[PDB]
Amino acid sequence: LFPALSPAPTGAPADRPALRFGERSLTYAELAAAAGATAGRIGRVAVWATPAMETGVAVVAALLAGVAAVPLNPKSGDKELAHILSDSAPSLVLAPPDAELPPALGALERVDVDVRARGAVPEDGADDGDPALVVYTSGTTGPPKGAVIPRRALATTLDALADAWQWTGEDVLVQGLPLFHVHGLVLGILGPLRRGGSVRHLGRFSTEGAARELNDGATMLFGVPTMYHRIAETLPADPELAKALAGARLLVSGSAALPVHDHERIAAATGRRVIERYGMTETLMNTSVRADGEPRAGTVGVPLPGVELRLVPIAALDGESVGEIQVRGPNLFTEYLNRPDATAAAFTEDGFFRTGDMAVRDPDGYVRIVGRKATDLIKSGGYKIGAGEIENALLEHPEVREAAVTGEPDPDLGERIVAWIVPADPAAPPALGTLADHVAARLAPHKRPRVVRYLDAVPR
Ligand SMILES: Nc1ncnc2c1ncn2[C@@H]1O[C@H](COP(=O)(O)O)[C@@H](O)[C@H]1O
Ligand SMILES: [Mg+2]
Repeated sequence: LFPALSPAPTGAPADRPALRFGERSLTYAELAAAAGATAGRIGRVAVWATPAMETGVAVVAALLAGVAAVPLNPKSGDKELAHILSDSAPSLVLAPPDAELPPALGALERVDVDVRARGAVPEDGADDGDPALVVYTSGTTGPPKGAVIPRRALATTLDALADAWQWTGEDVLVQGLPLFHVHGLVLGILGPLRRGGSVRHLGRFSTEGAARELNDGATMLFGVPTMYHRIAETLPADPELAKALAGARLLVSGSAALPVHDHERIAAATGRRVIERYGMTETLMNTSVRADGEPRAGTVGVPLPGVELRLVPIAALDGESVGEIQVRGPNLFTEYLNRPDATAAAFTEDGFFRTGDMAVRDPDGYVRIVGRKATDLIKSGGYKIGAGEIENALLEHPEVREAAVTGEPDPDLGERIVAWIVPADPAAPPALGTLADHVAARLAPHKRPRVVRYLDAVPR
């Protein structure tokens, strides 16, 4: 899976940078030795997945040990953590030494990840179908489901992207994405390591941080559309950001659609374009605009190498006929953990995954996503948010009689979460802050409502 790390590297390749988080870093040899030390302490593991160097060591340790890692959002609330811990039943939690873990984890064995540790790299005995990660992802109803992603899916999606993006071990990625979803963790940490390149993770994203790295040796930027929107807003004021983007080898957006207004403001300011790729937790990456292809705003390009894609079958490349994307290939997840019926429902009889995403293809083969089959989802900041579980959390509040949750358009977030509340007392309805704080404390801050509306009645 990472031949630059296992077996332990030597000579020149060993002293190449691997991970950089501000002034902290690990070379390939250092990462292999720190992850090896950690791997020997863990013969399912949770990872307290802060946007910090320890998280890269932890996840690499789990992969070197052949043990599935379950990334935890360090801002998850008590309900969300309890569910993941009960469902995935990890043996221990890998954490940074200084982290303060919440009481939901009080009974789990804690293994501190020491980035200065030096141990052997374990023999690789893993098989291609073995679980690599369990990544919790929201559905439209109920608590999040654990997508079990096999080792083969990581290797294939990363090598497919390498071909599409002309990504090599000479590339230096900058990113500031969360490390408990596949965008930040699989593409943004495991990808550079599989290529033999490096990643500079910003900790918290900022336009200034991205510009600094791109002007100082970083060659690629990955972000969600919100980050590109903030880039587009800042460009007129920020000559160094414009030069940074103009000089980059590749700018990539994913997790949600990049609006054409943001695309064109970047192109107007910098003279170059942002590649979009389309993927999901359950499928990893399906399509992309290629580095050697035509840049076309509002498209997600062509199927990656090894991905079988169909629209439902719609045969014409007419830019009009709307159909459901379905995909098959070695990029696919294994199952939803503990959910064999939901797993079966997600697949056609002939083994294609039903994305729910609606698209056309143009005469060049390029896919344009244009909606959804039956049921809209909520994407806020490029996080997929499930309405049902926010409703269920709101219903616990004593000032809420009934709740419905929707998304509405937001130029920065894409969509923002709306809470529609039948109050306990219509003359004293609960304010937004009380409801937002409650959802943030139960689930996670990124899931909080940003708007509250009061009604007499909501759907049942
Ligand atoms: N570049 C993109 N354009 C439009 N939608 C996207 C893109 N990348 C991902 N998505 C959406 O994100 C979903 C996967 O996000 P997730 O559920 O977080 O794993 C897909 O089903 C799409 O709806
Ligand atoms: Mg609903």
